[PDB]
Amino acid sequence: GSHMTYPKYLLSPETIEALRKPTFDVWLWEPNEMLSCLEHMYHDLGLVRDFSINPVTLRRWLFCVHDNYRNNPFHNFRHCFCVAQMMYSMVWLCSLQEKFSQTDILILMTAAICHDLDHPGYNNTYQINARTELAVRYNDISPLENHHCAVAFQILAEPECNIFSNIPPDGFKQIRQGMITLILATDMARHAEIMDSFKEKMENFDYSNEEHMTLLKMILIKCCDISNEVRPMEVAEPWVDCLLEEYFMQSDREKSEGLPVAPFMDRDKVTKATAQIGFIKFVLIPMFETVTKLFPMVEEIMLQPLWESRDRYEELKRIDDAMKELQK
Ligand SMILES: C[C@@H]1CN(Cc2ncccn2)C[C@H]1c1nc2c(cnn2C2CCOCC2)c(=O)[nH]1
Ligand SMILES: [Mg+2]
Ligand SMILES: [Zn+2]
Repeated sequence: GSHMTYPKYLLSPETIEALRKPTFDVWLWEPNEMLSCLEHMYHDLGLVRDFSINPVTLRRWLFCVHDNYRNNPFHNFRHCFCVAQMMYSMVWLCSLQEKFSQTDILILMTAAICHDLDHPGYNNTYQINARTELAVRYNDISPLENHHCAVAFQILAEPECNIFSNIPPDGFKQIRQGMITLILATDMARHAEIMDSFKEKMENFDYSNEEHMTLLKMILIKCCDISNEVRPMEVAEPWVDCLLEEYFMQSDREKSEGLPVAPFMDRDKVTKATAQIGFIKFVLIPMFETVTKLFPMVEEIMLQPLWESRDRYEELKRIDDAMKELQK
């Protein structure tokens, strides 16, 4: 809708606007356009202003982060973009700038971007069972999440990537601690533990209680991380196949190496529909239900697409099961 054509990395006013909503089609963009989107978020949220981030350093940092993501079917730079874009959408939807400080927004955004750095495409169960260098280094304690974290701080230690260079040491330590808590909280083995702790605080929630806010930030990063099904069907659906592509690579390797295989990774046991029905019903919907108690606007924007998705996979399951029965 402009008088002349601008290159892809110069985001159109329409893209800038659409970027604020969970309906944003994450598939339409090349890495350079996604990098421009992430950069806009830091300026738009007032993070460049409030933390005196050098605008060039922000770009170098984002480019370095992009480079440290692997070309995996799921755990890649586009996934990193989803999580950060969903976080950014949640800041607007939930009016997080009213409830959280700029330091908290910075932690939420930086942890969302860094949460899966250098992911190898094989989960913690593979690392542990195969006794990999990562499992040995981290003593079987969230090896991947600990690594994503370490890589995040290794990038920030490079002077041309240090977006925190103008932040006083006390501020840096505060951001570092918060980011470590958030990235480590993305380990799904801790889901029930984190959900229970949050629900316990939800009995009488306090926005001025640091412990309550830490748990809310952990729940927010967890929400964003597994949020694909909140997105429109056309955007959400291709992500399941990407994850299954990664899971099948792992189970094949586990079979070959004589290691235990998880049923949800077994090509003959798992179906996209049955895997998604369960995940939506027992992981996604209950998690977003607890958030809705604090942010009532999350029901219409995030629970409604989850209900629609659950109902569509139930339809797909009826057809898929009948189809798979003819195949034998
Ligand atoms: C098709 C996936 C099979 N999995 C079954 C399952 N059941 C119980 C426990 C674990 N998995 C649930 C499915 C699933 N996993 C997701 C999604 C998003 N992130 N993850 C994951 C969350 C974990 O970290 C990697 C991405 C999703 O939409 N579906
Ligand atoms: Mg992860
Ligand atoms: Zn992730």
